[PDB]
Amino acid sequence: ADLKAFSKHIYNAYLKNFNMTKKKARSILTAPFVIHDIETLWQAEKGLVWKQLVNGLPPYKEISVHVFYRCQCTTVETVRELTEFAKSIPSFSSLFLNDQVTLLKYGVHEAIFAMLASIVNKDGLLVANGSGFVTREFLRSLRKPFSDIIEPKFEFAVKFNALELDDSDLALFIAAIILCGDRPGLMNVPRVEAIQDTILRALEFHLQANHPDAQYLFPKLLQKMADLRQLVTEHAQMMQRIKKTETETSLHPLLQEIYKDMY
Ligand SMILES: O=C(O)CCCCCOc1ccccc1CN(C(=O)c1ccc(-c2ccoc2)cc1)C1CCCC1
Ligand SMILES: CCCCCCCO[C@@H]1O[C@H](CO)[C@@H](O)[C@H](O)[C@H]1O
Ligand SMILES: CCCCCCCO[C@@H]1O[C@H](CO)[C@@H](O)[C@H](O)[C@H]1O
Repeated sequence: ADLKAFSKHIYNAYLKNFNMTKKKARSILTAPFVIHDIETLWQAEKGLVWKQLVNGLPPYKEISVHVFYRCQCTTVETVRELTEFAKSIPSFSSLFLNDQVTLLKYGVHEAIFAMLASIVNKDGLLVANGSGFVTREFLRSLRKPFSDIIEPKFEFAVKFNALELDDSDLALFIAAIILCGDRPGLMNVPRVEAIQDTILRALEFHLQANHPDAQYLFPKLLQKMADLRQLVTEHAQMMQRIKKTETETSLHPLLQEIYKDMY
């Protein structure tokens, strides 16, 4: 059907399902309590409202692990949102449920690291629904291997933010990431490949209207999708190293299901 109406339905599903949009994020980043060390982190854990109460975080262990647990909490919450967003797409919900799980399994991290740029600048990122701002420099200061899993996302993010997508672009781009026919173990590859093609056509149609003067932005974005696959590969490898060497660190079982059969 019409790609304009298609794009608009995806945009609405996005606004309906993501509490933090790039619009809101940039309105904040241009105030949040700044977290740049242990003291301000401690002040934040007492004065800021977090979706997940510390309380129920895995019992405390140390500062680098505590930050990791907050990262893991926000990841799982974003997987939740991405799942409802995908289900809010009729062609996704028409797939058999096992293919829906396959697509989410192998796509959510690519999508999540794409959306992360919306809440990032070169100096840190928003946390706790925009009420906090954690400094990139602080996160660099965590002990390995926790610092190493973080900085690569910043690098991708700052480059990705140079393309100046808005939320209406992102909605289509994230949909293209999820509805990807290359994922291992997909049952109905032709059906998923055909949905992906419609989304990609819609995306190019959208960028022509929304970004009339930006040449090469569509192929640029196709390359970011390739880049995101490599970012997630390396991320999954780092998470396997943490599972092996940080045996006291608690790993959410949903995320371990995601990494189970990755290499
Ligand atoms: O994938 C897993 O197994 C979970 C393991 C991810 C570990 C690496 O997480 C990050 C790496 C780079 C940038 C951002 C994140 C995490 N992150 C965050 O939103 C985030 C970052 C920091 C804090 C925080 C609070 C107090 O002090 C620090 C809270 C939340 C987003 C990445 C995408 C989905 C959420
Ligand atoms: C409408 C759903 C009806 C039941 C579908 C049964 C699906 O089987 C399982 O799907 C999973 C992917 O999600 C794979 O990980 C498993 O290897 C596979 O055995
Ligand atoms: C919540 C949406 C995202 C969920 C991603 C988690 C995927 O885990 C997979 O669930 C399948 C069905 O149980 C199993 O067959 C696989 O072994 C397991 O790898």
